[PDB]
Amino acid sequence: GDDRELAILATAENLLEDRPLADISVDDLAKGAGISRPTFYFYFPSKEAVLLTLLDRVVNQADMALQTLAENPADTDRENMWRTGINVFFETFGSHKAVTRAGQAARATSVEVAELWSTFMQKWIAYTAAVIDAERDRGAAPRTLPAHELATALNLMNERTLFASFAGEQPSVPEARVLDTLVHIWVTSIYGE
Amino acid sequence: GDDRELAILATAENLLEDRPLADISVDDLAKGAGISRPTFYFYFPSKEAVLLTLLDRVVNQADMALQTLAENPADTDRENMWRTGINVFFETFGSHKAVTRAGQAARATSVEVAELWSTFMQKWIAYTAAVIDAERDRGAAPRTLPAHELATALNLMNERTLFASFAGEQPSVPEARVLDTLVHIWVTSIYGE
Ligand SMILES: CNCc1ccc(N2CCC(CCC(=O)N3CCCC3)CC2)cc1
Ligand SMILES: CNCc1ccc(N2CCC(CCC(=O)N3CCCC3)CC2)cc1
Repeated sequence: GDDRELAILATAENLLEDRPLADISVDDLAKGAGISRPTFYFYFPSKEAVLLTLLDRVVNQADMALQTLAENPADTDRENMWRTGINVFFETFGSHKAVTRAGQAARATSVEVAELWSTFMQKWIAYTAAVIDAERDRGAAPRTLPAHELATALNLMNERTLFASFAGEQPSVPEARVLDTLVHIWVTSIYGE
Repeated sequence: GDDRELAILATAENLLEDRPLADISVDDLAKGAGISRPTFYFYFPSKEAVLLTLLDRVVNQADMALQTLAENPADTDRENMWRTGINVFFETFGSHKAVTRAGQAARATSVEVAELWSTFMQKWIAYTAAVIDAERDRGAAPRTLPAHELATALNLMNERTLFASFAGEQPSVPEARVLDTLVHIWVTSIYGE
């Protein structure tokens, strides 16, 4: 039962590494999963719904890893605390580049993809703002910008910068320099006066 | 001659305010410009080429305004110098929201749109890095990150943040707060140690 669904998902992820969703057919997905085209339609109504499920898995993987980090006590080294959190996103999405690339392109055409991304960005921005607020409460960070607005711009920067680096876009920060670049901007803007 | 081309462009910009490019037909563009469908094809091969020309005009408008600012002497107030430059982009793209929205969505499907955006982002990032380098040379800014990498991430942040604010995306920084938010992040990351 679930083995066929997982085979369809694993096939779509493998094919997305070599070509976009528009160049992948239902025949290609069914062939790779070792099933017929009508058996595919039992599990998914379209190749677009396969992508949505793949993105949902990657997004929940990053969210669960962040929750594991958030539940444990806070790092006493301010810079390190932010670097470890940004690293969760760099590693999770960076381990699924083809899904990340396809998922971002789908946001323009799919209401479901746009809604899924929006829900998780709101969660991640709210947590970021809560940590900035805690840093301000303990006197470690100055009260400069509204914390939720600052958190919004820094999360949007990471989204655009990490995904440009993974895709090797021109322009982009080299993947081997992107974590240090983002951490510097987060620490200086959060603690800087 | 040029009046018909300008009428097609003005019609496309007006129609993009109410619906996406996919929902606008060549008949709609020809009707608004007061021409026939075959006369339209004399000026443009597709509605996609009309969008490309609109984006080219907005991008050159922002670049020319930045060049006017760059040619004049530098502002003695460090924060203000960066705010005036970011404001060129906020005002130029913010005065053409429908073209900005459509142009960004087209980057995923059009090689020509992606190439045009890439060329101008490289120019704007290189100028940004040159100003950071001048600030470091005069001892006003510390030598922290490689200037070109820092410039890349800050320009990508502005692209994503300004365009999310203009589109009223969830999440986004309110349009009335986006300039102060970006300037704070630019100044703290450029001058901060
Ligand atoms: C106090 N607890 C430790 C702790 C502190 C900070 C965090 N962070 C939350 C995540 C945040 C990064 C978000 C990001 O890079 N993206 C890319 C695409 C969309 C969001 C960076 C800091 C996590 C745990
Ligand atoms: C010393 N001369 C005065 C001077 C100093 C700085 C500037 N800047 C160049 C532009 C830069 C902003 C770029 C930006 O917001 N975007 C949005 C979409 C793509 C690029 C901000 C600072 C301009 C003139």
